[PDB]
Amino acid sequence: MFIGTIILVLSFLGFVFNRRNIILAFICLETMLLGINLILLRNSVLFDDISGSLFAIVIIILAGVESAIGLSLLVSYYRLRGVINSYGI
Amino acid sequence: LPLVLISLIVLTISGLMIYSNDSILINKLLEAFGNDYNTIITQDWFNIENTTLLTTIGNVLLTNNAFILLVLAIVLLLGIIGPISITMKHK
Amino acid sequence: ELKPSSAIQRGPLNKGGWDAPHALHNDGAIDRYAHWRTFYQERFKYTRATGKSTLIFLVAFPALIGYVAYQSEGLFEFAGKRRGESVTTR
Amino acid sequence: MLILAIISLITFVSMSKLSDNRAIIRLINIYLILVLVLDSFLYLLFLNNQTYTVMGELLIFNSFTFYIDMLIYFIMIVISSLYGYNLYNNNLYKTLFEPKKELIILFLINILGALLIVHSNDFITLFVAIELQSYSIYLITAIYNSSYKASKASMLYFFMGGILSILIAYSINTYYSVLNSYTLHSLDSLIINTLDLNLILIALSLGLLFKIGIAPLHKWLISIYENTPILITIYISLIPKISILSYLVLSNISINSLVISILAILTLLVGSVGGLLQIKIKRLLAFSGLTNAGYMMLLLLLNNNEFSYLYYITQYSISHLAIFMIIIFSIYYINYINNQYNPIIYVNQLKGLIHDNAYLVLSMAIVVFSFIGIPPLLGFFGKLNILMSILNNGYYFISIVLIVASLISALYYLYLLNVSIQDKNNILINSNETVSSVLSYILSSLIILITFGFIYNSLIIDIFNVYFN
Amino acid sequence: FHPYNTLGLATQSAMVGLGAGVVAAAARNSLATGPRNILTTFSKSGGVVTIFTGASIAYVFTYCSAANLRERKDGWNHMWAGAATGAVLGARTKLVPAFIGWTVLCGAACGLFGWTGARFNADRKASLEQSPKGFVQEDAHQTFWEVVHRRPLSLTVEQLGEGRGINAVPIATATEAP
Amino acid sequence: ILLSSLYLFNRILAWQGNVKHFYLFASNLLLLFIVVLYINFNTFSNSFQFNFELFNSLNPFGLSNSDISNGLLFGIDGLSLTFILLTVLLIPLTLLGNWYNINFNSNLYYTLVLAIGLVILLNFWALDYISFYILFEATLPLLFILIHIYGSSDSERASFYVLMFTLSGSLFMLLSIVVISIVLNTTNFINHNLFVLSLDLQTIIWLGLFIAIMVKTPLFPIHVWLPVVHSESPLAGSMILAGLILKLALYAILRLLLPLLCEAQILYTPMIYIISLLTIILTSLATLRQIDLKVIIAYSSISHMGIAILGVCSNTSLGIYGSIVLGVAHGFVSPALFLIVGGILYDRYHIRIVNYYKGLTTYMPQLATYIIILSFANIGTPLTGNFTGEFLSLQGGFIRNPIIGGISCISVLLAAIYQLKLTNKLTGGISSIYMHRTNDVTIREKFIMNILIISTLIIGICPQIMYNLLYWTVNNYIYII
Ligand SMILES: CCCCCCCCCCC(CCCCCCCCCC)(CO[C@H]1O[C@@H](CO)[C@H](O[C@@H]2O[C@@H](CO)[C@H](O)[C@@H](O)[C@@H]2O)[C@@H](O)[C@@H]1O)CO[C@H]1O[C@@H](CO)[C@H](O[C@@H]2O[C@@H](CO)[C@H](O)[C@@H](O)[C@@H]2O)[C@@H](O)[C@H]1O
Ligand SMILES: CCCCC/C=C/C/C=C\CCCCCCCC(=O)O[C@H](COC(=O)CCCCCCCCCCCCCCC)COP(=O)([O-])OCC[N+](C)(C)C
Ligand SMILES: CCCCCCCCCCCCCCCCCC(=O)OC[C@H](COP(=O)(O)OCCN)OC(=O)CCCCCCCCCCCCCCCCC
Repeated sequence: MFIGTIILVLSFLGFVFNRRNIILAFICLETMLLGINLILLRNSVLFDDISGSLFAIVIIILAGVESAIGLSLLVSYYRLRGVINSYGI
Repeated sequence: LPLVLISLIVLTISGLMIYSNDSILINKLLEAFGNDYNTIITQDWFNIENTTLLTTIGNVLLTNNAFILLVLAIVLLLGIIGPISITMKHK
Repeated sequence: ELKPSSAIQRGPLNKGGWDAPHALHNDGAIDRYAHWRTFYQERFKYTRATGKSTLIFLVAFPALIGYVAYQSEGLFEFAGKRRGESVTTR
Repeated sequence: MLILAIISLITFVSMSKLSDNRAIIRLINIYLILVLVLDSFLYLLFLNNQTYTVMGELLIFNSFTFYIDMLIYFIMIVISSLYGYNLYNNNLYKTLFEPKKELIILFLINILGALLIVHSNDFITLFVAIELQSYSIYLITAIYNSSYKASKASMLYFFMGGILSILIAYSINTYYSVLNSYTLHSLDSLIINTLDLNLILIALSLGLLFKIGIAPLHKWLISIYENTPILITIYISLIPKISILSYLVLSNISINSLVISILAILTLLVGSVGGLLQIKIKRLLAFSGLTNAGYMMLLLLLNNNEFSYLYYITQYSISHLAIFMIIIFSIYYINYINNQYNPIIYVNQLKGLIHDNAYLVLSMAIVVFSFIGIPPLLGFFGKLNILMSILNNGYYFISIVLIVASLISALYYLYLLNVSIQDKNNILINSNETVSSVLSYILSSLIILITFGFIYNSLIIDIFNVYFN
Repeated sequence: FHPYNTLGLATQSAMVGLGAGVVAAAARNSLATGPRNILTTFSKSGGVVTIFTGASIAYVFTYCSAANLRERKDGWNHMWAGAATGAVLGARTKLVPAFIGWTVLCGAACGLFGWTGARFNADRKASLEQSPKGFVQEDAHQTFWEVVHRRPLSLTVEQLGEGRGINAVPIATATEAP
Repeated sequence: ILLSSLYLFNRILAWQGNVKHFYLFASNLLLLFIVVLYINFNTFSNSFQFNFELFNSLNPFGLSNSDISNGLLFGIDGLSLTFILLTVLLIPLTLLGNWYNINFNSNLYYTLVLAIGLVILLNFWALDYISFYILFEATLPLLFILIHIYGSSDSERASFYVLMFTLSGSLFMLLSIVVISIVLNTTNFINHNLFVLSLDLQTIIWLGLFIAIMVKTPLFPIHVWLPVVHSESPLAGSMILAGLILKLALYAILRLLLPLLCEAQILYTPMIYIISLLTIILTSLATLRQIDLKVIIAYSSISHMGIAILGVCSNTSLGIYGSIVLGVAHGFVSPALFLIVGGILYDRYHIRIVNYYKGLTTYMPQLATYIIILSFANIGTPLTGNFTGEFLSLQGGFIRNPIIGGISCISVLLAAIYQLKLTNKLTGGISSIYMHRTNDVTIREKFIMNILIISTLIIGICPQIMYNLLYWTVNNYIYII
């Protein structure tokens, strides 16, 4: 499924070849999840099957919690150093 | 750029091929671009209720898969307790 | 601020014993010779001579013995053999 | 019992002061023990290998999963003892080992995620459980946030585990797109013959397996293990490995996989050779974990793997706990404390441990020889069962590589004992403070299991024959 | 045994080695430190493309050539192929002891690989788990994994050969008088 | 009893503080007990006699009285009784040979030595492949610790060699034992000659067993660990390693290999003869250029083991009897030579370099006489068990292959050369300038040496005295149609 697949692949490449900042890594994670959900929802429509949409809903909730925890981790990392380097990890 | 190009081609092609069921690899890739046809949308009259996607999701999430909802409640609990644990300094 | 517990009392490690008089008068030259001979494997290198010895004893000699031992297997029987009888079986 | 403990603990800890931490942990410790001894009898349900689907076919309970759950409970009991009980009562040890307010809750939630992974019968259950365990493990890695290394490790964990979680999700959704199903139960011999699922199922296997750090994606997890506080490292290098490996063993989705064969070989080679030049204790133990992961990876290539996997994972868990406990016990005898999160860093700091505590070094010797595989220690019988399994199924080259890796990793296992039995110049005469009775008893029980467990081998096989056949 | 087509199979190997070396060069270029441009990837490759290509040619060509010449398929062909591959890889040392060491030791490791079946996973049908095992029935031929209580003496004479104690007739029976 | 005897041990330790008198007493009782067993051993029967099973599921901590055998089996026939007698003769002497020279942490040292002895003794009782393998490996960590803590200057490298080489061979033996286990679903030695595997599978299983044999014997070309390990070991380690542990390999050939893989063994015998002839000749010649006394003595054992191998693989009754007799005689004489070089000379002078030693006869005539006697015993002078073993082994080897055994007859000369070259310099010439005069041999040292010499002389004059335990054995393993 084209749009989801392209979004996932390009987001993965952006994550991997990121040499600019850490926020790009966070964004690439979020958008890879978006691409996966798009592929899933198209298949859910083509099968007329609720299982795909149920999994997509769960994916959305988990992406929210993962975002919250990832940004908490980033803030805890910031607390000791006061800055994020372009290699900040 | 070299690695980006090789990875682009390989990952895109493989992500289109994982969907096929043909034994031959070239046919696997070819099926990806194989929707030259329109789907025929037809009517029937067996659904008398006004049930939409949201209603059906609620129906399966709260009855068939209630366990998944409760585990998700635990995950949200984690999304509260964890941030507080590492962003707040007690005492 | 991170230090081992003050409660610990460490003394020296003495294995004890009676120091005997030194019955051997060590020769440094002999000791150096013995050290060179004992740890020769640490300095070995593959040259023409050492390689030739390697080829004679680890390759050639085993091959000669093996040819002999597989050619002569079952060939001889000697017990009570008489005149005119063959001592070979093949 | 676990869910109840998590709810009660959140409430109780919320109403408790930071000085109550250890007390609270002690409470939960005894609670877990009680659950293990009063609820054990439920094993009877699985007589003759009866399998139960539960929760509208979301969960699967059998004798294999029941055993894994008991093992995880036992591990949690041992590890929580290390936070609830002080090794010594002096100021330095208060500084070295103090439990955080929320750590016990994070441990219990992570254990829940692991147990749900083990029992997962549907892919939505698997993904929710995997994310529960992953998020918990990130927070556990981060909760000691005064440490620079721990915070950096938590960030690295978050990002690599997120990429691998994405790979797992994509695998599951490709499986759904091919079969309109979310359960492996829909796979039959006819379906496997008819369709090519190999790429999908191996993608799922690799997504799971890179999360416990097999080669060639081993360095990031080894870095995280090195850079966490030691009492965190004991937990985070064991529980995920057990949960993921147990799920893959029970799922049997990679039988006779060429890709898994090659990665298992690479993992054995990398784990054995890459441990050789290590000078830090935790890096050495991490490479040991990598090699033992390769051993267990071999069992994903064959059916009827349950006995050899259960034996190996049990004895390995026991040995891992024992070696970390021994390293913790040796902290009292070292000259130089490197920092408050990792009081001991270098193998050379154990030099002459025999002159300070001889029986600690005897315990170390037993554990090291078990890792090497000397009979009649448990490690020998684990390796023997694995060899029986793989040679029954024709994996000859891999059996030779297994032998070679065992011999190679013996060198870095013997490094610990070697430095530990050398001489040191200033040795201990007396000390007024004794190490804790509770933790010493736990360590001794582990040592005794490693030493004398073989006595029960035939009895164990007899029971296994009636609960797993 | 019908022959391998050494030329075509070896050309295929050439292509695959070149591709794999190109990929390794790209990865090497991305993972390194210091300034790096798009043309330096082969400049700072370390000759990795040549490693891949030369190993591919040596192994596949030698394996096919030895198999065709002996008209057999077994581990010995892989021993020869590994010997040639080790020769290629040890040429990079530029030292005769190291060249010899690579030759013999890679040849031995690949002979060990070929002897086990020349595979990393298993041949499932031939394995003990998928094979007739245990004690054979009445007078059946013994197969690889099967066990008997007595083998036929004719089989022993054929396999071991006559001599040094192996005889077609037991001694006491043959030396009985009438 | 066990409770009471443990109390006895505990109180002795509390009051004396040195465990060694108790260990000497326990080992002497063990020897007496084995002699009592020999008294009640039936010789007109080729069946295992004093059987017991351990760790059965019905009685994990007791003896098995069950109708299903799933524990570890133990029992003895005449062959195993021979080696058990050798073991219980040797153990107290290995305790007594270190009576005075171990001073720091001596309780641990004696515990390690006695444990190694007991493990070997149990190894000779094992009646199945797994019990045999377990007791086979269990000595390695004990030896590692003993050599590492109580060895000479190079003892770290030595401990690592003694662990790693033996583990290396043992793991290929383990492959073979696993294959036997899964193919036959049985592992015991009582009926394993009743199972006839296909010739191909036999040929494969043989390789693993023989790699382990090659490292443990040792044979050329994987022998180079033994001189190092012998040279750096403390005296009890050397005595056990040369007198007992090397005999486990010969026993393994008889017990584990020949009854099960008979046809493959026939097929492989010429390769064995190649390896053994290489061992004999090359190690004998390599001994001529050694400068360490203990290394020279260690190299001697390898050549004698080669002769024993040639005997035991000869497919003749004389060859197998000669191999066993040679094993026993070597177990008498080699520990005596190690006692001389690493117990008497080394405790007086703390050095092993040959250049330092010359003309010991002047101040120590008794030690010189012992050296001469043990040297001529070691090179197979008749009326010594060494001569009987070597002569019968060479007879069997010559029958098995006339050319190979005929060439093997040069070992008489080669052994004479290296041994008498050492003793000539040790006894003759003027007293060395580098060493001061010390005491001649003590009463304890003379006692040990006298025991060993009398044993080798008794079996040298009348080797037939072993036959009542071995006459079934010399027929149990030959394969003739
Ligand atoms: C201590 C040193 C360890 C190293 C030595 C191990 C070497 C293992 C080799 C031996 C062995 C495994 C035996 C395992 C036993 C336990 C394993 C031992 C421990 C393992 C650590 C592998 O045999 C392999 O040999 C290779 C050649 O070298 C072949 O290479 C390849 O060749 C080409 C492909 O066609 C390709 O071109 C290429 O892919 C390679 O070139 C392989 O295909 C072949 O499978 C033999 O097993 C097999 O034997 C055969 C007939 O014997 C059995 O079937 C028989 O059928 C009738 C006749 O057929 C008989 O009438 C019948 O009676 C019997 O039923 C089988 O059932 C099976 O059992
Ligand atoms: C009074 C309540 C106490 C119970 C608390 C148990 C806690 C488990 C904690 C840690 C795990 C340690 C190993 C568990 C033992 C396996 C039992 C079993 O036989 O395992 C079998 C399955 O064998 C296997 O797959 C292989 C297991 C591999 C074991 C490897 C270690 C062997 C050495 C252990 C020596 C035994 C020490 C005894 C000391 C006298 C499952 O047996 P089962 O599922 O029918 O349950 C048993 C009935 N039960 C619930 C009442 C207990
Ligand atoms: C850690 C290494 C691996 C450990 C695995 C193995 C551990 C074994 C532990 C040692 C215990 C074995 C020795 C005790 C068992 C023998 C007890 C016995 O009674 O033997 C039974 C046998 C028949 O007796 P029964 O059928 O009852 O009839 C009697 C009629 N009057 O009666 C007999 O025929 C007598 C049998 C004599 C056997 C001689 C045993 C010599 C050695 C004894 C102590 C060895 C201690 C070794 C310690 C180091 C660990 C190996």
